[PDB]
Amino acid sequence: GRFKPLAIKKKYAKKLKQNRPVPYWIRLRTGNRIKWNEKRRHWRRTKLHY
Amino acid sequence: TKRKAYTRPQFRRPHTYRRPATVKPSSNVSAIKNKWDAFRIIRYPLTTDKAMKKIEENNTLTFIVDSRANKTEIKKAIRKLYQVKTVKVNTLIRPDGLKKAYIRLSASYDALDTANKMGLV
Amino acid sequence: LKALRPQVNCPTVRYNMKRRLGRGFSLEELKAAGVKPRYARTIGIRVDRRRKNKSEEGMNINVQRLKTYMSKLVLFPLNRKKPQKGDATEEEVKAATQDRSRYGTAAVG
Amino acid sequence: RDLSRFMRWPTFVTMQRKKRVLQRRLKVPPALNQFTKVLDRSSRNELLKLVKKYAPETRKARRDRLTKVAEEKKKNPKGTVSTKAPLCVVSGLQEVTRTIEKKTARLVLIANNVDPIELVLWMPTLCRANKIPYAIVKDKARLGDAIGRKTATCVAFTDVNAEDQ
Amino acid sequence: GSFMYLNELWKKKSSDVMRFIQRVRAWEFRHQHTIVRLRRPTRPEKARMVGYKTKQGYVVFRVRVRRGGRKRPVHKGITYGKPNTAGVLGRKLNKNNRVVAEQRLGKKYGNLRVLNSYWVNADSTFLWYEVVAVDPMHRAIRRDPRINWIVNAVHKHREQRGLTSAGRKHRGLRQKGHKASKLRPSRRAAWRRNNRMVFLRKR
Amino acid sequence: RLGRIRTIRKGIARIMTVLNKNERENLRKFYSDKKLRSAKPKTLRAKLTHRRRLALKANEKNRKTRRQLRMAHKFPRRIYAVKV
RNA sequence: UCAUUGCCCAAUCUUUGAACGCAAACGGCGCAUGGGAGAAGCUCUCUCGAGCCAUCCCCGUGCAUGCCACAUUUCUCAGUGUCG
RNA sequence: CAGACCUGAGUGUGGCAGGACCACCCGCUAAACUUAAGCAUAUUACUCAGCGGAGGAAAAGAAAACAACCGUGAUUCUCUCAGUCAGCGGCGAGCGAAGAGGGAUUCAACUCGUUGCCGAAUCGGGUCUUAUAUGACCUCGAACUGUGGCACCAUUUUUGU
Repeated sequence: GRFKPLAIKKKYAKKLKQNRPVPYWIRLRTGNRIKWNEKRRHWRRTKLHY
Repeated sequence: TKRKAYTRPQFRRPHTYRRPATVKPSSNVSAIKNKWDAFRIIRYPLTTDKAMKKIEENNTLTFIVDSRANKTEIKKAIRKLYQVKTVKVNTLIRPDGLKKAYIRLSASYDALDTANKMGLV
Repeated sequence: LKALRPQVNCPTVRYNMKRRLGRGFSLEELKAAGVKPRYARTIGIRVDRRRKNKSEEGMNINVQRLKTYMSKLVLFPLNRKKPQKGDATEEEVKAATQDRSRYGTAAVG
Repeated sequence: RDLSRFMRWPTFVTMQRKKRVLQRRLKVPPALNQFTKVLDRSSRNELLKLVKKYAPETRKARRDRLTKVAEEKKKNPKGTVSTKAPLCVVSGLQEVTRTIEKKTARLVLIANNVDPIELVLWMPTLCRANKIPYAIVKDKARLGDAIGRKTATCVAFTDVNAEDQ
Repeated sequence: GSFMYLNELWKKKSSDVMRFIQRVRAWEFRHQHTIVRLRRPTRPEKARMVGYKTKQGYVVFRVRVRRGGRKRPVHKGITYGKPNTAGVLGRKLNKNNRVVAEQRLGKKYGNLRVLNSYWVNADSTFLWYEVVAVDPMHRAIRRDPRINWIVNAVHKHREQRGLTSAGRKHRGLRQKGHKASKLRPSRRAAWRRNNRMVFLRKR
Repeated sequence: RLGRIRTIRKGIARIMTVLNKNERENLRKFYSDKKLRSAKPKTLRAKLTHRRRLALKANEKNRKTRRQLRMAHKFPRRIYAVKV
């Protein structure tokens, strides 16, 4: 709807920052089993719902 | 001798005998933090194209500030912190998570100048 | 270790003919040897009550049991304080420590 | 106008008031009766005047004295050097029981206002049993006062001095 | 000891005299709120003999509990079931009223420990028990080395574990061996015992 | 990534840590003078289990009665020994 | 004096939370108290200036509820209970 | 003649409680499925579920026991008896124990209320001393009775008063 509380405001924010490629610089290190940014949220698939 | 008189058929209590308690040595807190403060208030400036434009036109700085901040507080802080006065502040927090303060610095000051007092580019 | 208790013949038909060193003691006996029960407890010899004590024999036997322990008494004194109280005995005599003890030695089953 | 005969109350008021009334209402046994024939305005009072002679007092008098006995007596190779015992009323529930039982207070003064009356109910009867003098006496409070307590529970004289007899 | 009188006197329940006493009490409660603190018992004799001994920490309560029995609550009183535990006023109620009472006191506050409690009265409606409850926080009490046992960890309640003698009554404790039996290791424990399994070390 | 700043902030931690340490203990001292109360707030007075905070203080627990005491005097039980 | 080493006593510990000033799909909103900061004002006329201080804002901490003891040696009351 | 006492308020003052956790415990409460080749009694099960509520374990615990002895002597627990000649039971299904013995573990045992307890409650709270008691003093909880003593085993029953 038009309006949507601060908490709510928080939930997207927190998520968005996670919804993108894992920090690559990390990836490079020694012994990095590291498949990918697993848990990334999306929208034309994955509405956050509610 | 002498009974009360009565204002309703039924009884009451009277509010009285209240006068100091002042429970607890209280106020606990040691060495008071005093909550928030300035190197923390203003987190890193915002500097987009829009900043670049805003700087010019209303004399305005866009800064990333502590999003909890109420406007006031910010106002107090900067003026003192930057030796200035600001004609006005529009703020918002984007879910970016940061409060952005659009501040017109007063004519007594120039946001670009002032920028490169900070040494802002 | 083991705390002196009486000897008894003990229950039943099936047990009519048998003796076991039973619970407790017999204050009466203990009396008969002479000994304050409270004190006896301090010595570490059991006491009882619910031994109602059905017959003579028991004393007889028991006093000897009692006695026997006592014969085999050491009793430690306290120094400075006089050995005296019961006439507690000989410091080196044991060796009180270690072989805990089983009371059966002082008075057998 | 004023509301009290047309008021309402909290129940606690209600209770006590109602309690008196209900207490008048039922037929009470003679056994329940035996409070009611209390001593007269004079008499009860007069006695209090005496009673105050036989009242009990501050912790101090015995202590102050103890301090005496100790100092003198217990040290010095003299024995029993103290003064005399005070002369106050014999009191106290339990005490009086024995007293009665030992048939030894002369006169017992029974309160008819006491928290379980049941606590004392057997007493006139008892007195009667011990064929001793017993009075149906008013109020705990005054009694309290001769002993300086908020109220006071049972009372008897073993003694006094003959002068007062 | 005056109680000796008191007690006997106290046995005279069934009489008019008492019934006066009773009656006043029967208006008094009947007038009165549900659970109340007392500045002293109304039955000291039991209280003192169930242990009351005059100082702080000892707290008195009078408590009102509906008497009667109870229904098995069921919505709309319908049981599907096989016949057996049936009836609206069926299962009769194993726990005792006193015990519930105490227990309800136990529930009633966030402190009190039932030291014990005795019935004082009952009417057509309510049972009254006068409950000797203790707080275990008074510094004198805590100081009190006689009672301080009361303080301890097992005493994070008591009454609902079934610790009054009465509670213990419904809890069944009798030492009469062949009338002591089963409950002696609780109800349950013994069940666990008695229906054990084949733990045979060897075979 | 003129990375050195982290440390500097971490230095900030250090003054700050200290500082309260001092203040805190400042406080503590000036609380006493009575065996109890308000000397010193709870936050000056250090948590220690529900139970641990509960507990029978030793005086009241070891300071049992004359009856026993006399008795204790009367029935001590230290060492005996037996064998023969 | 390494160690995002190790250990750990030493401390920090948001926002919550039984969760409690009140409240609540609101970072809402209060209430007592302390503390802070400051256009204006004021004052110092210090020339500036400075200070001082107000409207204004913020922070700290009380402040939920029950139960429990207590109060100066008494806290204030109430009541057809009750004293003469 | 005159003002209490008594109780119930309201403060203040100091605690407490909640909710956790909840393997095991401790209470409480409390199914049906099943089987009986049906099935209602029965069984399951005095189990499930539910609920209350503790601990480090809890629980139990010191005779209104057991016995029928040539006797036994808190509790617990274990082994045992005995799946029994105890026995319950459409008496069927199905069920069903105790005592003792052996044994582990234990020198485990304990209070008050009814006994003269009593030369200003011997108390407690507070206070203050003493470096704590103690000292001390109030408070005022407390003589509606806290102390001490004594506690049907004793005290010597009794009588040596």
